[PDB]
Parts: sequence; structure tokens; C-alpha cells
Amino acid sequence: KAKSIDQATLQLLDKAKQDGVETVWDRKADMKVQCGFGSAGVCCRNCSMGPCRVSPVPGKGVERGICGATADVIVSRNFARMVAAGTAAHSDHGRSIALSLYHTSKDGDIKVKDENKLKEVAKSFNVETEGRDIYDIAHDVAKEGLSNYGKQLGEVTLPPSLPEKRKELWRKLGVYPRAVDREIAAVMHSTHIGCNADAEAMIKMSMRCSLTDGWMGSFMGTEFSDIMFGTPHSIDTEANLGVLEKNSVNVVLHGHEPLLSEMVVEAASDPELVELAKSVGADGINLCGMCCTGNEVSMRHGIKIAGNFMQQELAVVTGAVDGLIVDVQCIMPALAKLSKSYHTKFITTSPKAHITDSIYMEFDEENPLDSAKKILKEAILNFKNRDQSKVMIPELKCKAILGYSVEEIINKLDKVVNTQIGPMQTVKPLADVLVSGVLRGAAAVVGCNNPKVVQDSAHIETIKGLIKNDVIVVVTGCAAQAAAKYGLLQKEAAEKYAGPGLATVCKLVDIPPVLHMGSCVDISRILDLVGRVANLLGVDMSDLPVAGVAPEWMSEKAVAIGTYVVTSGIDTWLGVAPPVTGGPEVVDILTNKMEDWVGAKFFIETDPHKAVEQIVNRMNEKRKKLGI
Amino acid sequence: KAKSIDQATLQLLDKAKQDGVETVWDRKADMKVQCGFGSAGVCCRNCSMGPCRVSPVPGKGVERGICGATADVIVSRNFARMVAAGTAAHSDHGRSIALSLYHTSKDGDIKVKDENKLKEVAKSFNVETEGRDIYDIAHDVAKEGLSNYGKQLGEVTLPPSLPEKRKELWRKLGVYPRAVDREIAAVMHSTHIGCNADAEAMIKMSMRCSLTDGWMGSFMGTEFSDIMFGTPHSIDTEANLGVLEKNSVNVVLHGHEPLLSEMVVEAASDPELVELAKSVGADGINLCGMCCTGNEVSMRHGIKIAGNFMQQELAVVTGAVDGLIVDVQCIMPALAKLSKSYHTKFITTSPKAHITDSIYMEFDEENPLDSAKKILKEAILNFKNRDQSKVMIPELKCKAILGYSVEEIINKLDKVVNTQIGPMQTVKPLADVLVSGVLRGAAAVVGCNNPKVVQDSAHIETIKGLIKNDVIVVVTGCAAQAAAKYGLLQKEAAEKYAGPGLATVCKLVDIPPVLHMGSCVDISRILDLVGRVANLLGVDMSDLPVAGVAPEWMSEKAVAIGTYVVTSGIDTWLGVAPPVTGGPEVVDILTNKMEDWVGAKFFIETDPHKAVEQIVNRMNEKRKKLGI
Ligand code: SF4
Ligand code: SF4
Ligand code: SF4
Repeated sequence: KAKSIDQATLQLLDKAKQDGVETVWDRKADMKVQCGFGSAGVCCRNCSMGPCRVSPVPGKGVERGICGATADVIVSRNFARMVAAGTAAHSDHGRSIALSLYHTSKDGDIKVKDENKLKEVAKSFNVETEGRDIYDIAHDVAKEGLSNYGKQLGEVTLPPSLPEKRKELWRKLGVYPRAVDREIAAVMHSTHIGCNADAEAMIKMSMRCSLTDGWMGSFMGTEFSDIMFGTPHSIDTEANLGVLEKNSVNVVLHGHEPLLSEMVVEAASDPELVELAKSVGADGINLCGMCCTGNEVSMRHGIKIAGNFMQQELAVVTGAVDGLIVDVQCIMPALAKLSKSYHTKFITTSPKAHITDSIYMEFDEENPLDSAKKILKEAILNFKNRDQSKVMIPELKCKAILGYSVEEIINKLDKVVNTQIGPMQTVKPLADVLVSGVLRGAAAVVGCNNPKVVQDSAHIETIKGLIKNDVIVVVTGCAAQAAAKYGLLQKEAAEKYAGPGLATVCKLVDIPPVLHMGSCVDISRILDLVGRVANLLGVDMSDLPVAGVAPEWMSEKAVAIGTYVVTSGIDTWLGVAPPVTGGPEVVDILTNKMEDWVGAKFFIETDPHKAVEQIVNRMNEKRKKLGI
Repeated sequence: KAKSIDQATLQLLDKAKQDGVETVWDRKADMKVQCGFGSAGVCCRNCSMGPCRVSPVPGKGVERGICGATADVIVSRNFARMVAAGTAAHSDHGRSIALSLYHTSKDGDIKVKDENKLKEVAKSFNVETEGRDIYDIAHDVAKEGLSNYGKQLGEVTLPPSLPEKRKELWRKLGVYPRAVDREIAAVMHSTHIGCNADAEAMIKMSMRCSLTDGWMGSFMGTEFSDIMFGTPHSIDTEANLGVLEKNSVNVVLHGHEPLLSEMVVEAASDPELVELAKSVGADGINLCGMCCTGNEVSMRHGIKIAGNFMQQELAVVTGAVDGLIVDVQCIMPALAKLSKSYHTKFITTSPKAHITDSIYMEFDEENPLDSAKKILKEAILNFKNRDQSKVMIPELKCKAILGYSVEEIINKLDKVVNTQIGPMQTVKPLADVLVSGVLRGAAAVVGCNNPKVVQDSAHIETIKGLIKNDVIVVVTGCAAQAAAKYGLLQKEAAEKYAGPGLATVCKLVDIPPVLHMGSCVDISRILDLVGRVANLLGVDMSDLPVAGVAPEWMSEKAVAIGTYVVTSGIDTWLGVAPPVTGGPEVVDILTNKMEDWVGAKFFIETDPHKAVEQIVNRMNEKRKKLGI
């Protein structure tokens, strides 16, 4: 089968074959037929009595592990641990952001750039703002956010966009969230040998844990990032590997933590570093981003996006990356080995993400700007080691428009508001187009790449099908970057791919049919948007014609995201089967019984066209339930 | 191979074969040859690009996972997740204890029974005590303990017995602990795909996480349990399955959390329940404990111990267990199936541990005594369903002495203190016998059973070898219960098994050669003891001739325990190989490089006699280093 639908990706794969280096596709081929027990989730290693593998087919073979655990128990515990790991990644990101907020000052490297957003957040956290210094408010807000992570007494703080009905449903179900780290610890405790051996209770614990990601960790990370670095607005950028410059220093920012990439962007305008780039024979400094850190700097500053997850290696294969600076998460360790075949300096910066044989330059949060400057200086000085005979940058780049935060979307919707009617600054125009049926619904396309799927194929096919069916699409993460590379993040795309209702809406509001809402933590924005719509219509989020899709997901973070999206009341389609087919009870809970609990459920569909059809049918069913 | 060295265990295995019921041994046999990849730790399932298996033999076969992770990376992440799971189990136990402390009242079900212990703990937590109400002090202490779990700013609180040198070494190494749930979340975050791919850093993160178990979670759980339920003192009890009564109601308490078992013990003396037991035709109520909850109620009240981990099923096989009340952890789910073959009521009580097809009676912490009375009444009423023709109780039980908390040990040591010299109430006599060489050292024997080892064989052989070599032995958990069943927890055992120096010490102090220090969380007591000795000698804990042994461990909790014991500076022998042989770098870190970091290291030895020899040699070389 084809490795990708992206032509630049294919050219660089040919180059990597010529250079004798191996990619993620080569390692996937080397893995051959993957273990059936692990693929079905019926393998357990939770204690040293094991490893235990039970039959994925009930009634045949070994039925129980040594402790007596059934296939359903093993599957449910494995699924819960995936959710806990994803929640941990997102919560650690949000915790770093909250600590950065706590360390803001007027004359420091980290300031408050959006005071209005900070005051609204302070209102949401019961922090007084009138007649107060802005940094005192910021510190109080950071304290409340940090308490959300580890409070042992009392209730956590949740955003006002979350409907009261959803909160009450969670409380009745027993999944109402506690402090984030406490829920992660609870999930890890209940999967220990000889604890929870009941699939339904295990799934409910995992949902409870995922809620602390969706509504607390990711939400606080996003809102505090907006406070410190600015709320995203409509902004132009370029996407795909063609953004690399042969005649300039190329600095590629990979990872998820935004403070480092923000400081690197600021350092790139330093006169001394620009002069140094000129002195090593380069035209200038060309910052490019990848994955979620690329999404953040692109949403807030228009930094060009070099590529998504499965392109990271190919970025090095060009031979033009002088410095690859990585913080945490979704950083293929093979990059270190790959960097030996080129001049590239592979720089790790976080104590959480040491990588063997990489150059470690710890990013100092006490002096973020100076630390970013020294890291960037190492990248710039590496330009002298460039071998221009090994350089091949495909001439394939695509224009994209992004920056669609909830605030930006509301500002855009204000155009189609009659002044004599109003109100202004609400999601009411979006609610109106959804209720009238001009738009059939809204769908979030999120997730990673996965060698099991032709890279970016499922993302593009799902998005095109949805917008052709007058479903407005919001995108995050690597799916958003696939849309950017393909050319869907363009106003012209409305008349090229969208159906009649969505084309009319795009023309009236002057937006692309596909709205890039940011990184994987920025999925919280999607929740926020949906919540607002629900609160405007006086219904729960499970009554709306909305859906989420993860066509090509790979990470534990994706599992946690899908779990909290379903738990919030939004049906989720998974384009890659999770390792649960071995447990019939777990499959039945996730795809059938979940609808009785939270009004939504998982859909597993590896065919994107069938997924689009199912999404449209489900949205029409919910519309008929709602009367619209 | 023999299944056990215990004769009562063998008789009940014959009965289980005659009854056509499966045991843990039968399921272990059914599992046959366990997966080599999982056994070596070279299998990874951390993302849905996998499952990935790399060769346990370097230089052959597949070398890297799909993301590029090496065998060392996969092994180190798997080990770190085991540590995180064990830390989560212990920390959740301690968190429940702290919450119970927070709800103590003068006229409530949960009171303060050891005010002196509470005042000393309050001193350790910087809580004022002079001229204050005892329950105000208790609530402040509980608040400080709870803050240890989830504080995001500042430093955690550690017991005064921990040497300053050990803390400084931890700070220099980068493993100084943070809040417990924060460290669990950090480990889970760094094992996520594309985060940490460096074995040394991964092992250091796991050590940092395990410290929050050893010195914060388990320590606080133990000390708060002492405050609420009484400090253990020397007390007599009986051990092994013979403690069951044919003519009495048999109520078996299995699990770890002590509040439920304490309330059940209190409810058993209720006049209405005793009258009900008489009216259902029984002579009375016979409470028996298993595993750690049995250890707690036995340490504090002399409740008879029915058996350790791999005996739990056999307790039901007798046909005499009218009620089996379980809370969390090390509860084989197969019990639910097994109790169908008998009249036994298998009662789950904790929302953390639901077991399918068991009778769920949620233990209400708000009204603990009434809830315990209701559960106990269900067990008593089940006596009418006893089938006395199916009853077979082995006439095999053994006298044991336990209750050796640090306070009790100090009280015993006061006997050999010359009044004209002093001081009293210190560990000084123990330090003196260790320094003089009358005792060669002290060894902690802890851990579970494991079907991979003849049950209780390794525990007994290791303990007998150590005490024969004049090494005083402290025991916890299932190892302590194996010693109890065998008969080592007896004063007579001193003249039957101990060497000359240990026999003299036992005669002078009037103690058994093997000291039962309580449950698995009570391993913190061992730490406390060692710390005191170190603080009395002005040395670090790694300079002492001390060791820990886990001859037959199975649980993730055991992994976390061994990790924090080694990190504290105490060499640890493992009688069951952990899944790390696939990663040569991880093996080298755990067994060789750890000594450079923390002055102690792991020893993997499956032969108990060889383990005793190695322990004696290591203790002698540490003595020669210390000059004693
Ligand atoms: S999933 Fe289990 S059975 Fe399959 S290779 Fe991995 S450890 Fe072995
Ligand atoms: S927890 Fe149970 S099923 Fe899992 S490895 Fe241990 S004995 Fe086997
Ligand atoms: S994290 Fe890497 S090694 Fe582990 S399953 Fe995913 S791709 Fe394979």
C-alpha cells in the first residue's frame, strides 16, 4: 500500500531510501504481524505472576489469568491505564502552564498579554479583579488552577460553559471529577492485581479520570496559555515541508510545551542572533513548527508548520534542519539515531524527556529568554556544518488560515448579526444555523497519524465528506496539520469542497469550511464552544448534532480525549481500532451501553466514507430527537 | 514440583482436587510457557502503533519499536509503570487513612486512641499541641498529611528519622520527592509515547516516585493508623487455616484497608450480633484475617491469621467460611467463581474494587460501625446455609507473637539498659549489639507468594539462614504470615534456629528471633527503625549492615517497595526475577550503577541459600567499610 497521500512526504521517502536511513514505515514493516493477544487487549502484565494471555475468542482456550481475571477484566484494565497515561500527559502540560502563570511579572520574561481573558478566567475561579493589580490576579488564578490538580478536600472548579445538566448527570453516574492527579492515582490503584475485576466499574473510573483531562487539565492549559501568550485570532501561515529554506538557518520546534517555543520565537528577533545568522553565511533564521508546539506558535504568531507526527523524521531527511529543538511527547526517539546521518543538532530541553544520544540543553524556566537564546545560538552555529549537496527541500507548501479560538469564532459570527436585533458576542448565529438546518451539524476532527493507515488519507477523506454533507468541521493537532497541508484551511475551499449550506455559511461569515482551533489541549476550546451552544439552547451536549472523529489516532492522549468527549455527551468515531476486541463486555460498554450512561458512545469504523455516512445518520437522528 | 511446604495447604489442595475446583496453581499450569517477550520486558503496548516486541537478545532480530524505542527504553518504561502502580496502591491506602483521621471526633465511631503518638506526629508536621484540643490537633495533622499528597508549591514533609545525609544525597541526585500523586503523574507522563527514551533518567524518575511511597504514603498510613487504632504492642495470636471453627460462624477479612476490619472487630462484640450468632445455631463469631488486613487486626488485637496470599482460595475450600469480606488489593477475582461452589458469601465493600458476581455492600465511612454491623449480620445469617458434610478444617495451626512496632521494640530494648548509664527509650541497645558484632546485621523479609516459587519455601529458607547467621530478621506481610504459620514467631525459636549471638540477644531482650512488624505499609516502620539507628550512629543508611529480601514477590507494590528500599540506601534481594532481563542497560543500572547513585543496589537470586550467603558477605563488607 501507499505510505502517504502527501507528495512531499513521498519525495522525502524516496530520498530516505536513497540515503539508507530507516523511517517509521520501515520499522512498522520490520514489526510484521503484530501480536494478536496484545492487539486484542487480552494480554496482562500487571503482576509478576504473569505475563498472562487469555483467549480473545470466548469459550475457547485459556479463559482466565493466573489470579483469575477474565478477558473483560484484562481488557478493561488495559483500557483504563491508557486513559490514565493520556490524562497524565495532558495534566502535566497544564500543570507546567499553571506554574508559568504563577511566575508572571510585569518586568519578567513571562507577562500577561490578555488582561480581559485573565479577568474572565478569574471570574470563573471566584477571584476578585476590581481595583486589583493584574499580576496579583494572575497569581491568585494560578493558585486556584494548581489546587485543581491536587486538592484532597472539597470540589474542583469547572468552566462555566459546562451545562448544569451534564454536571448532574455525572454526579448521578458517579463519574464527577476530583483533582486530576488524584484521579490518575485512583485509576492506577484500581488496576493493581487483585483490585477492580468488574469491567463496567473500570470503564466508569476511566471516564471519571478523562474528565479531569478534558475540562480541567487541557482547559486550564489552553486558557492560561491564552492569558500569557495571547488569544489566537485569524492569521495566515504556510504548511508542509516546503517551508524549509535552503539559504537560511532552519530551526524546527517539535513537541507540546508552548513556553519554550514562545521564547524561541522571541529570541529569533534578537539583533545579536540575527547578526550571528548572517555571519555564518545564512540569509536569516527560519523557524518552523511541528505537531502541537508548531500548532501553538502558528495559532499565535503565524509560524510556518513543517509537518505533523509521521513527518518529523522526513524533516531531517531533507538535510536542511540545522537545529531540531524538542520538549516532550510524540518525539520519536529514532530521531536521535537519524540525526547522526546528517549535520542536524537534535536538542532535548526538558528533564521529563531525556533521549539517549541527543544533545541535552535544559530549558531554564527561571530565565526562559536567555535559555532560549543559548539553545537557538547552538542551532544557528550548526549552519556552518550544513552540507548543501545533501539538501533536498521539495517545492511543496500550502497556504493556510488558522487562529480560530472561541473568541475569534464569536468575533467572526458578529458580522452576520443584525445590529437592530442582537445580541452581540454570543454563539447565537452558530446556534441559529444549526437549529434551522442550514448546517446539519459540527464535527471535530482530531488525532495523530498511524502507520496502520495511509498517512493523512483518513483525515482528508473524513473532512471532505463531512463538509460536503454541510457539516462544519473544527480541526486540532495532526489532523489540523493534514488539513493545512492539503489546502482545506482556505476560504476558497468553501466553494471547492463544501455543500450548499456550508458554502453559504462560509461566504456569509467569511471563514474557511474547516476551522483550525489549535493543538491537542485546544480540544478543550471545542468543548467550550459546544457547551456554549448547549447553554444557549437550554439542552445537554448529548442533544446536539455534534460528533468527534479520530481517523488516525495512535497516542494514549487520543484515548483519553475520545473518552472524555464521549463522557461529555459527544459521539466519537475511531478510525483505528483500540485493543478491546478481546473483551466482548468492554466492546458492548464502549459502543452500546455508554449511550445509556452519558447519551453518547464510541463508533469504530476504519473506512472513512462509511464513517462519514454514519456520522450524518447519527446527526440526523439526534436532530429528529431535538425537533430541528 | 510441590505446590507448597505447608501441610494444611497440601491437605486443602487435595480437597480442592476432590471437589473439582480450580486454584491459582491450576491456572498457572494452564498458562503453560509464559510469553518470553513479556517475561523479559521487551514488549511494549504504550501506543496503538504497537504492540511492539523487540529482541531480548541484543544484536539479533528486531531492535526497535515502531517509534524507534530500544529494548532498554521499553524495559525502563515498563519497570517505571510497575513502580507507579505500586506507589498508587500504597498512596491510595494512606490517603484513605488520612481522610479517616480528618473525620475523627470524641463521640464518633473513629477516635484518637494514642494521644502521645499523635502529639509526636504533630511535632513532625509542625503542628502546635500545647494547650489544644486533641481532635483539633488531629484535624490539623490530617490536613498536613493530605497536603503531602497533592501540594503543587513548596516542599513535602518527611519523617525526622530520615537522615539529613540521605536527603542531601537525594537532592543532589535529583530524586528528592514531591507530592505523591504528582510523582505518579510524572512517571505516567514520561512513559507516554515519544517522551523519555533514556534508561537512566527513567529509573531515576521511578526511584523518585517510589520515595513518595516509602517515606510519605506508607509512613503516614502507618502512623495515622497507630493514632486512630492504637500502637501495636507484643501480643499472642494463632496462624494458619486451622484457626477456622466448624461450630462457629467464620468471618474472614481479606484485603488491606484497616478501618473496615477495625469496625468489623468492634461489631463482633455487639450483643445483638453475638445473640444472633447463637440463634442461627453457632457457638459464636470467629473472626480470622488474611494478608495485610489480617496483619493489621492481628498486630492490634490478636485476631487469628487464617493465611497469606496464595492461601485465600483454600480458605473457601474448607467449606467453613460463612463470610469473606474484602476491601481492595491482592483479592484474587477467582474467589467470586470459587464461592459459587460453596455457601460462602463473597462480599465486596469498596467502590475502588468491584468484583463481578460478588455481593456488593458498600462500606459507609460516614457511619463505619453501623455499616460494619450490617455486613457482619449478612455473614452471620449465612451460617444457616453451611453444609457441614462439605466441611474439612485441617487441625494445623501455630502460635505466633507479633506487634513489634518501633515503640514496642524500644520498650523491649529498655530491659537491657543499665539504669545508672542510660539513656532510656532509644534504639541504642540495638545499635550497640550491631556495632559490637554480636549481631552481624538486620534483614527485612517482605513480599508475597508467587506460583513460580514453591509457596512459602523461599521465605522460610531465607529467614532460617539469616537467623542462623546471627542476622536479626524483621518480617512484614505475607512473608510474616509464612513465618507465623511455620512457627518462627516464637521465643522458643531463638534456641531452635538462631545462631549464638542472636540466641543470646533474644534471651536477654526476651523476643523471638523474627519480629513481625505488621503489614506491607508497615515496612515504613522498618525504614523508621533503620533511620533511627543511622541517626544514632551519625552515618547514612547505606553504611549499615542491613538488607531487604523479597523471596517470593508478585505485586507492583513489591516493586515499588524494593525500589524505595534501595533508594533509601538498603541493598535488596529479589527471589523472583523482574521483567528486565531483556534490557542490558536496565539490568546494569539496577544491579551495578545504583550503588554509585544511592549506595545500595538490587540483587537477583532465585536460590534462597545463595541469597543468604550473598547477604552475609555484603553485610560483612559493609561492616569492614564502617570499621565494626
Ligand atoms: S502482548 Fe503479551 S503475549 Fe503478546 S508479545 Fe506482548 S507480552 Fe507477549
Ligand atoms: S494481574 Fe492476574 S491476569 Fe494480570 S498478570 Fe497478574 S495474575 Fe496474570
Ligand atoms: S511506544 Fe513505540 S515501542 Fe511502544 S508500542 Fe508505541 S511505537 Fe511501539
